[PDB]
Amino acid sequence: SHMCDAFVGTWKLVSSENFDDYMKEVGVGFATRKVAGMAKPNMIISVNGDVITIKSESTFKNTEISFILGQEFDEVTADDRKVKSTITLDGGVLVHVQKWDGKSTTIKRKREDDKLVVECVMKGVTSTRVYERA
Ligand SMILES: CC(C)c1cc(C(C)C)c(S(=O)(=O)O)c(C(C)C)c1
Ligand SMILES: [Cl-]
Repeated sequence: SHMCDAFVGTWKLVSSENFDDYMKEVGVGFATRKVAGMAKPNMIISVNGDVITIKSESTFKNTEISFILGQEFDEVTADDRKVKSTITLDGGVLVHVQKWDGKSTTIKRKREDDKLVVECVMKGVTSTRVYERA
C-alpha cells in the first residue's frame, strides 16, 4: 500500500525531446510517428490495492494498462506492437520493460520536484517527456 502515492493523479505533457528518434529506433513508421509525435497526452495513474492503472489519453490514441508490480502482462502499444511487459518499482522509479520480436525497450517514470519525468530508451536512444499536474 501507498507504493505509488506520488504518481497517482492526472498529468499533462509539457515537453518532449527526441521522441521521433526513439520511435524510429522502436520501428514506428512515418505516418504514425508524425501523428504520435504531435500528441499531447494526459497520463492518468491510479491505484486500487495491488493493481496500478496507467491511461494515456490524447487525440492520437487512448490507451490503458492495468498491472501488478513484477507480474508480466501482454500489452498492445499505441503503435500496435504486441509486447510482453513487466513493470517494477526500483528505488522509487517505475520501470517498464517491453519485449517483442527479440527487441526490448524500457520506460522509466519518476517524480522529480512537481514533475513526472518519463524516460524512454531503445538501445542508444533516449527520449525524455516531462509532465506536470493537470
Ligand atoms: C508510439 C509509441 C511508441 C508511444 C506512444 C505514446 C503516446 C503518444 C500514445 C506513448 S505515451 O502514451 O505518451 O507514454 C509512448 C510511451 C509509453 C513510450 C509510446
Ligand atoms: Cl520529442
